[PDB]
Amino acid sequence: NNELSPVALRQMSCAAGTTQTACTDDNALAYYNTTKGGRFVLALLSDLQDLKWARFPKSDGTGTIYTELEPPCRFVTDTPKGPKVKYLYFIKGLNNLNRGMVLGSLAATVRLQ
Amino acid sequence: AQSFLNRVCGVSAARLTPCGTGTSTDVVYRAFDIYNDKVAGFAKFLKTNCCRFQEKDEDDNLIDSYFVVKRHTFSNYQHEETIYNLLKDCPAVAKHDFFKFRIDGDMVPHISRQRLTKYTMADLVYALRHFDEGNCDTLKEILVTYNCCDDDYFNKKDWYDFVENPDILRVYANLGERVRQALLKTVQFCDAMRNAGIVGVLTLDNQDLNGNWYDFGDFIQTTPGSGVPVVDSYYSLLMPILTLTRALTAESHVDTDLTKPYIKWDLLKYDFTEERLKLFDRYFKYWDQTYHPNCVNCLDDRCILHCA
Amino acid sequence: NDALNNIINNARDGCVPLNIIPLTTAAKLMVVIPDYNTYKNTCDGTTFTY
Ligand SMILES: Nc1nc2c(ncn2[C@@H]2O[C@H](COP(=O)(O)OP(=O)(O)NP(=O)(O)O)[C@@H](O)[C@H]2O)c(=O)[nH]1
Ligand SMILES: [Zn+2]
Repeated sequence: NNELSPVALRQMSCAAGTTQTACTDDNALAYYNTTKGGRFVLALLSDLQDLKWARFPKSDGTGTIYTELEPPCRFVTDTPKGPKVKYLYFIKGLNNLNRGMVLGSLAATVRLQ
Repeated sequence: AQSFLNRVCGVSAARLTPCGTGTSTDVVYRAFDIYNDKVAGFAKFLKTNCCRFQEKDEDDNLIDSYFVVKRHTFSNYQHEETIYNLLKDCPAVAKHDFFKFRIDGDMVPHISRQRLTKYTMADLVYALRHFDEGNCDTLKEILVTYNCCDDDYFNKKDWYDFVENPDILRVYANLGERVRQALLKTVQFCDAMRNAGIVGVLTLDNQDLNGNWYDFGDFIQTTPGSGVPVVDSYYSLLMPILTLTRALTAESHVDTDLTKPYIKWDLLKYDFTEERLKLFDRYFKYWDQTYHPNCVNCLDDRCILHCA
Repeated sequence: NDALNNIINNARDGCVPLNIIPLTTAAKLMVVIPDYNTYKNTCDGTTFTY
């Protein structure tokens, strides 16, 4: 028995955009896990087609962490929204285990087709 | 009873003979790579829930081919059936058979895996990484089953020593082609998993010594073309065995064929960078860390170790 | 010599491995033989190939 993710993870929102200063506000679904030394955000998700630069305020309030994305993958899900068409976005450089955990929790709890 | 054996044999017509008493299981001590919410490690546990039947060749001789049929609840049955139906066209996947039988006033589902090997890759890795000359029966049996040596070779005691009797390296290097074929089949399986949309972790105890894969019990589904195989502990635990057995020897022959002459290189050639990238692409396609053939381009000393 | 110039002008940058310089340009060879069977397998007769 070797499993993908016993004990799941959490998520709250963040901002995103197309280019460097295109960030307006909440446009994403950015998954994360809380490391003691700052929480690492894992997986973004978009109703928009082509985003390439998201941004997160610092734990100190001085700087801001930028996150540029790789090309998306499309999928549609079901919920009282009916057809729920989106594009998953993994922060570029995310390795295979992190994508595995994200997809695991997502497809396990969130409806998919 | 005996209708059980006839149902297990199926359309294969294989002349099976029991390895246990009746329709009861068979307990063995085997090596597993385990990680869940309670325990973790690479250790020898007690495998219980399986009935095994050994296939008989003609002339009534027993061959190294087994039918392993185990017993399931009604949910894992459907889960494995769905995943297998998605993955049944790969040549690196073992043959499965799902049915229902009557043991008592009950109908119980069974899953049969056809034509497996007595040992797995985890058994070989554990045997060679936890060597103890006071008890090494698994290693002896693996060595004599695949024609690396004969049974009396173990009478020239000090036979395991590397300094005394340096001839054991020639005996160990007879497993290299088996290991190389296993690597190729793993790459094939990963490609199929990605194209079908399956996400799972690959362990050494779900591959036999022929190279075939089974046990799709912890796998999940996504959209096709977006699957993810996780292969971080497989390759890493298997790494020390690739140089002991000299698995890549066939790469020095004309068309990767051991029955052909050696490649004759130009003497004035020293670079060999594209060859290194081709080898990495052929055997380690889904290892997802950057590889630098020249360590002038590495980022720190951890990367230097990784690439060297 | 003229062989060294040849094998250096056959390189694509002027760099060659050092271990091949004696192998292709040296004019004299020395062989050290431990016993008779090795002599019979390597330096037999008046001329040999290597
Ligand atoms: N290859 C092989 N394995 C056997 C045989 N008999 C017992 N086994 C054991 O059965 C294991 C595979 O059974 P299975 O339970 O389906 O896989 P698993 O690795 O235990 N994972 P899980 O417990 O989640 O199903 C092998 O790893 C090995 O330890 C046999 O004849 N051949
Ligand atoms: Zn490097």
